[PDB]
Amino acid sequence: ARDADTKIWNGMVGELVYGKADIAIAPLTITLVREEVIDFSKPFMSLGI
Amino acid sequence: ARDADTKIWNGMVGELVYGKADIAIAPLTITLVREEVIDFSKPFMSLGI
Amino acid sequence: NLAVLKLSEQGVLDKLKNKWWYDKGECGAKDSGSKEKTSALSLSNVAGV
Ligand SMILES: NS(=O)(=O)c1cc2c(cc1Cl)N[C@H]([C@H]1C[C@H]3C=C[C@@H]1C3)NS2(=O)=O
Ligand SMILES: NS(=O)(=O)c1cc2c(cc1Cl)N[C@H]([C@H]1C[C@H]3C=C[C@@H]1C3)NS2(=O)=O
Repeated sequence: ARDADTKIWNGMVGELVYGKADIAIAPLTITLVREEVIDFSKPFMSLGI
Repeated sequence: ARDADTKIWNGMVGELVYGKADIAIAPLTITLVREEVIDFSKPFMSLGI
Repeated sequence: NLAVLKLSEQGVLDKLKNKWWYDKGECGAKDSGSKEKTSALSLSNVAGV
């Protein structure tokens, strides 16, 4: 997730935001706050809380 | 769908390909061959046959 | 974007999901939920009588 007041995305987000990692095939959830910094394909498996 | 042997999209997808429409809020199923001519958003409702 | 739709079209996602969730039915109720035992009456059943 992002940091408060500095927007530092850690974790698997910042690996793609900050140019570290090239692609991420992983259980990652399409949100609203993630489309602004990275892009997602069409979803391949559905779920819920 | 496309016509046999001519690749002429009738129906609503042809209305987006041939410049006659602008957007299609509709019960429209994301297939493969519809991706190569017109863009889709993320899915909003899931179903099956 | 064009690749994940091929796997959705050809059921490869279904095959992988079956392999990694349903072929490894291990614990209890999934396997033994459709079997039958006859009876043997013990005293814990009939006590209030
Ligand atoms: N039954 S499931 O959760 O494993 C599952 C879920 C999905 C699959 C395929 C499977 Cl097998 N592909 C769909 C895609 C197909 C087309 C329609 C939406 C997307 C495009 N997304 S999905 O709805 O996320
Ligand atoms: N239960 S359903 O089919 O009506 C349905 C199906 C979908 C919904 C919302 C609903 Cl209510 N939104 C999802 C999107 C929302 C976010 C999370 C995945 C995608 C992004 N697409 S979806 O999986 O197509």
